[PDB]
Order: sequence, then structure tokens, then C-alpha cells
Amino acid sequence: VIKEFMRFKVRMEGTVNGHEFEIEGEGEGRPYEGHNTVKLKVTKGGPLPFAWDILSPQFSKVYVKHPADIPDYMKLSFPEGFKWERVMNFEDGGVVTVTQDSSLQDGCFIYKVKFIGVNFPSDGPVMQKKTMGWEASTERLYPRDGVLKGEIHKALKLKDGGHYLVEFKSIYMAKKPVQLPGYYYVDSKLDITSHNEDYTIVEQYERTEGRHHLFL
Amino acid sequence: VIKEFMRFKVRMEGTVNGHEFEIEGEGEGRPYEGHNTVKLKVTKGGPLPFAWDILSPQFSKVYVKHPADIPDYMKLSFPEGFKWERVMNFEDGGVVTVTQDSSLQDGCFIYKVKFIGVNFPSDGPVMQKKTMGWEASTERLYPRDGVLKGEIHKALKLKDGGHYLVEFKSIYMAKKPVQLPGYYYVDSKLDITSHNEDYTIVEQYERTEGRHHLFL
Amino acid sequence: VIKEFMRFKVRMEGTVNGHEFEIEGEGEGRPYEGHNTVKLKVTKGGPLPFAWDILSPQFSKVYVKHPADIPDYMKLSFPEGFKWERVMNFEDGGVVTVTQDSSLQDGCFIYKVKFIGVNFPSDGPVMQKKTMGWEASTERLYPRDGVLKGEIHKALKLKDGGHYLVEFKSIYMAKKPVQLPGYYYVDSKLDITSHNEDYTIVEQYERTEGRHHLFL
Amino acid sequence: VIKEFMRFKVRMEGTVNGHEFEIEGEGEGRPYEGHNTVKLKVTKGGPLPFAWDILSPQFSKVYVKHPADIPDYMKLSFPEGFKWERVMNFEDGGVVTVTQDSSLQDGCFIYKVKFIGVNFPSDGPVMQKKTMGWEASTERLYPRDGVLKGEIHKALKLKDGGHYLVEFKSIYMAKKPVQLPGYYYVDSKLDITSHNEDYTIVEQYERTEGRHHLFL
Repeated sequence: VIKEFMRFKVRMEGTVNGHEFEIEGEGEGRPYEGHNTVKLKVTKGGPLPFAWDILSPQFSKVYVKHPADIPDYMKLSFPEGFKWERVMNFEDGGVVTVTQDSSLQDGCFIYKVKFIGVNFPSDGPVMQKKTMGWEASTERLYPRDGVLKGEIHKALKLKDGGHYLVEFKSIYMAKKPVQLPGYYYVDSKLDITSHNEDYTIVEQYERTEGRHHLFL
Repeated sequence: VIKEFMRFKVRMEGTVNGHEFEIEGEGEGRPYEGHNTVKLKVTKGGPLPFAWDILSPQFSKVYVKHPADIPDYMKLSFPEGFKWERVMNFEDGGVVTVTQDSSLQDGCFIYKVKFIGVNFPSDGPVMQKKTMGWEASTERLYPRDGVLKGEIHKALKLKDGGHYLVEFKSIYMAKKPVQLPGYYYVDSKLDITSHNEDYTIVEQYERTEGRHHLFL
Repeated sequence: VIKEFMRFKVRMEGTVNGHEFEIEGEGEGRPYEGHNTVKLKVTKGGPLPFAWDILSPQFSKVYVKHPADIPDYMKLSFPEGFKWERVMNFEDGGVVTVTQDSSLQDGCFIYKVKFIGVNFPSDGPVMQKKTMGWEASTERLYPRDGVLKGEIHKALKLKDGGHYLVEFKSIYMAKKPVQLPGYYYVDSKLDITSHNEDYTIVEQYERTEGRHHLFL
Repeated sequence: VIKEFMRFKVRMEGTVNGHEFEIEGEGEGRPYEGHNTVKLKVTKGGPLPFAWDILSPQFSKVYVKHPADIPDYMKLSFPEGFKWERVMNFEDGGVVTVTQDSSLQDGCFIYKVKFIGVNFPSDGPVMQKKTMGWEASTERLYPRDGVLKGEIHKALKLKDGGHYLVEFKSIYMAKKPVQLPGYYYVDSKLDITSHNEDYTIVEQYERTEGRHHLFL
């Protein structure tokens, strides 16, 4: 089911400080290689009155390349697929909850995302759009409650210098029982490859890979 | 616009640990008296596989009775009305984000709610339904970022003894500039007055009042 | 043991962002009335390079006046007395942990405090001394783990307007088993009554009382 | 000042849920190689009624091996040295604040540590000693407030399976202005190499190295 080259389609319904929007996208990648790209477009509520960056990481777990000896949980879940949940805790008080459903369709992945962002200060980096993409990150994963959980200490680069910090807490839930891995790490690097002027059309590229701690 | 006896209608679209649902309700109360009731019904995704209690507080700020000398922010916002946002931080890791829109229609209030609950342990009190209503609470309010903010240290009563703690962080945003109050408190008491067997039809009653700290 | 008028002595060893200090004090009050005062003096590391306010609440649980029907936990612990622990979570990242021992001596209470404050931004309100006392507060108490626990959403008044928020989490531990109360509240009001120029000599007055939620 | 082989001495005064203790130790290592060992002994309040593991990471930043192009902040601070501060946030509510002073003496490093642990559930893994060492970790570092800050998502291995999670937040402060680095990572692996029966005498070995994100 999981071919060496695959594509997906995504749809997102979001709310950021009372502001509604919807996004639609299409992406594709190399599941076994840990590469993926997606092209999104704001189909409703655009142009966004906030930093696109907070939405970026919400657009593909099946493409994480894993070592032989680390169970490939998300993949294994195929083809019934899995669900994903997330909490984003911003240093200035901003809180985001995300819920996503991942399926297989006609050979194509289908991502459905729900997103709620609240408590972002009107003058902060998200509402004032002062962010300039994320630094590359390392997620710490572990099995818990019969599912796969992971946390990341991420940071957005600030247009005028410095960083705006965000802690990610995520939950990966196979739709059918599948083998869980142990304590591991996932290195990621997401880049906004291009976008129109008002961020109503954006393209991203993500490089992501699973592994053990270097000192092991 | 704000008559001494009013009614409202509510609709909620929610997600709890991957589980979708929709609720519809109708309530009514005495805005100046700080009393309100609502009757809800699960119109989609029922019966809920989780504690109804976590949804309860999401079903009416305009009914808070305020003292003469404390600006009545939510009321004042009428009739354009206001928006409300919330974060619920559960002691076991559960996180909920809520976004709500409040309007005036034909003399009737209209509440629209979006809700995302994630990271609730499968064996915890929410997913296992071991809760038995909330204790009465005291919210600490203050003006910030040109809006009204409030926090509460709440607790759900556990069927078998003890409490499950939840911290509420809320943001109230007038749709038009209106007078903000200073540092104050709001005492609340929400009761599930009745419900069918599978919590698909529920009725609540809430008593809520604004005030200054007792020692002032 | 707990006379209607009593006095205590206190000593504190603290650290705030790498800065050591010691304080010594003497206070006295009316345990049954919920009033107490203390006079402190910086005996080491003064004058403090930070806001005195963060130290204030660390200087007397036995003086909380309680209603007849609410067990008087701290008092009951007498005369073996009890221990108290606390976490202070500041909105800008500042974190404080406090550990205190309370005893009875020759008819006089004896408070011993250890205090560690870290992660306070160099330009924030604590390190820049922009605070102007606390607003009056309401602590939410409950029995847990065989002890008494309480949380408060507190706020320091800012010299130039606005508030700096702090969440208190405290643990009260009787040195001998004594009767615990249920879910209750404690209203407090602490005032810096006077102080020398460089805050090396300060006097505070605290009014504190236990009670049930108003709507009960 | 920083020879290729150096040794240090450490002393710690701590408090864990009302329990006092003091530790003294001696260690030594290869600063440029990122290796260090220390041998500790409980000199006061032993045997500890809690998991030794929570104390372990508190016993040597100067030994982190850094790449050529990543400023060696802690080292550079020599010989005036630096201070370090930390917050440890345990998933079950446990909170620890630590403050440490690092100096150079007669060619030997001198570490002074203050430690306050509070809110650990009586039946949790720390108070019941169910931990079995830490997994290896990755700290995310960045310059902020003119100092070096870092966060880690760490985990203690549980004797009977599973993990107990802890988030570390640390602050590194050069005693004299020195060059700060940018956004980087530090991989660590701390092992309890041996200990007596009642953890009153323990030896640890730590391997730690600085680097850039793999995908850079």
C-alpha cells in the first residue's frame, strides 16, 4: 500500500483568535526516503491575519524515514491509517490544539485537520506576523497509553532577530493495533519554499528522519 | 437589547481524542439575575465516549450578574456581541481549546462553539467517565491586551471519591470597543439538572455572579 | 498551645537569579482572628536586586481564621506543627520553589524557609523592580495525597499600570495525622505596611480567612 | 586555565518534600573530550528517602565537547566561571528549582549547588524509588536575555516498565561577558556507574557533546 512515491491531499478547517479559515492542499513525497512537499491554498478566510508558520507543521507522518530496527508505526498502520493529535504551547501564552485524520484512498493519502489557536497576544509575533520559519527540530518519542507520543522544543525565527519558543506535544494513534517502537528521536526540517505575497498560496518542503540517540 | 428575560440557542462542533460530535441546544435565563439553563442534545457522534462534564462549561457570559460599579463588559458588547476563547489544562495532560461566537438575533442570543480536546489518557477520568460534575468555582478576571481575561482553578468530582483538577484560562472579546473592568471575580455553580441514560440529552443550570474580592 | 494572641519568628535563606540573601523577622497576630504582621530585615545579601514582593507571601498559615465547620488543619497540627511547600509560576517564565518548616517554641511559632527563584528575565518586573504589591487573592484548597493542597491565581500590580501574573501551587503537611478538610477557599490580603528605602527593612500586614464558596 | 584533564569538587545542599540533605563529591574529566565522572557521598540526611536519579543531572557544563565553530560559552567564561539555574517539571506535578555556582580553584573546578524539590506525590516514582536511570537526551540551546538557555524533554526509566517524564529548563550565565552561540544542540548520556545499597555513595559517568542539528 505504501508505495516508494506517493501523494496526498489535505484539507484544514482552522480558527486563530476568532478568525476562521480553510485550507486545501496537495502534496507528494518519498515515504521511505523522508521527504515530502505540499502546496496549499487558502480557500476561505484569507489572507490570514496571522503567521503562516504556526500552520506549517500541521500539513505527514507516513513520510518519516525510519531505520530497520525501529518499528515504522505510522506506515504499519496502513492501510487503515491513523489519527494524530497535538498541543502547541507558545511562550507568550498562545495555545493550539490540533486533531487530524489520516487515510489511504485510491493509492493516495488523505489528511483531514481541525485546528484551534487561542490566547495569542495582539501584539505578539503570530498576530503581527513577525516570524520567519522554524529552526530544524528533534522530537523525543516514546510509547505510552498504547500509542506513540512525542514532544519537541521548537522555535520560530523572528524577523528582527531572536526566537519565539513553542513546545509541541503530539499523540499518534494507529487505527488498528500495530507494533509500537521504544524511546527514539525524529529530526525534522521544514522550509517554506515559496509563497505568494499575502500567504494565500504556499509551498513547503519537509525533510524528516527517525533514529536512536547518537550516544547509543 | 438585553431584556430581563432572554433565551439563546447553541450549537457545538467538537472533537475529543479523535471523536467527532455535534450538539444543539436552547437555553434561556435572567441576565440581570445571573441564572441560566440550557437543554442540549447530541445530534451527531452520540452517545459520547467521554465525560459530558468537560463540555458543560462551554454552554453564556451575558447572564453574569454584575454589581453596579463593575463594568458589564459582555452585556455592553451588545448588541454586536462578543467572542470568547478558552484553554482547559487538565492535570493528567488533557488539553482543550475552545472558540466561541456570541450574537443577538431576533431578540435571541446565538452561541457558536468550536471544541478540540486532545491527550486524554485512555484510562483517565474523562475517557472512562468517572466524573460527577464540577465543584462551584471562582474566576479571577482582569483587563489585558484590550480585552477581558480570566483564570479559574476548577475541579471535577470523581465518582469514587476525590477530585480531577483543571485550570481554565479564558479570553472575552467585545465585538466593539466597550468599557473594560478592573481586577474582579466571578463565582459560578453549574449543575447537570438531568440527563438521559447515555448523556444524549442533557439539561444544565448555572448560577453566576460578578463581584470584588471579599476583603476589599 | 495556640493562644488567641501569638507571635513568631522567621528566618529565610534565598537565592534569586544567582543572588544569595538571608532574612530574619519577627511577627505576631491573632490566630483565631486571621491577622498577622511581621517585620523583616535583610541580614545578608541586601539590598536585594529584585522585587521584595516575590518574598512577601513566604513570611503564616496558623493565623488563618477558619469557620467552625471547616477543619483547622494547620492549627490542629499543633503543637508538633507542619511543613509547607510551594511552587510560584510566573507568566514570563520565572519559577520559584519554596520549602518551609513551622514549629512551636516556648509558646512562640518558629518558621524556617528555603527559597530558590530562577529564570527571571533581566528586564522583567522582578529584576527591574517594577512591582507594587499584590492584589488580594482567593486560594482553592482540597485534600490530596493525605495532605492539604491549594492553588491561587495571583497578580502583582505594576508600577506603571497593569499586572504581572503568578500562579501559586502550595502543599500543607501536618507533622502528625490530623483531620483534613474538604474543598474550600481562603481569601488573603497582604500589604507592605512600610519599608525603608532600599527594602532592607520591611513590615507587612496580612489579613486571611477560610470559607466555603459563596454559592454554597 | 582549562587543561585537557581536569577535576572538580562539588557540594550540594538539597530539600525534597521536606527532607534535607547534603552531598559532597569529587569528579574529574576531559573538557575537550566531553567526558566526566564524579563520586558522591551523602554527608547529611542519608539514606535519601527518594530516587537518586533526580539529583544526578545536577552534578558539569565545562566538560561539554564543542565543535570548532560553535562558541564554547561555559569554557570561555573561564576562569571567572559561571552560574547555572534550572527548573525540572515532572509530569505528575513534581517541581524542582536548582541554582549552581561554578568556579576555578587552584586548577580545580568548584561547583556549589542549591536544590529544592517539591510536590512529589507520596506514591509517585520519586518518593517510592521506582526509577532506573535516565534515557540519553538532546538539549535545545539558544541565546536569550544575554545568556545561554536550553530545554530538554527527558525521561526516567521505570523499574517496572515505562517512563516517567521530566522537562528541563536551564539557564547558563557567564560570570564575565563572553561570546554566545546560536541555536544548537547538546546530546547527553548520564549513567549511574555504581552505588552502594542505600544510595549513600554513588558514582556517575557522563558523556556530553555539542553540535548542530543533523539536517543542517
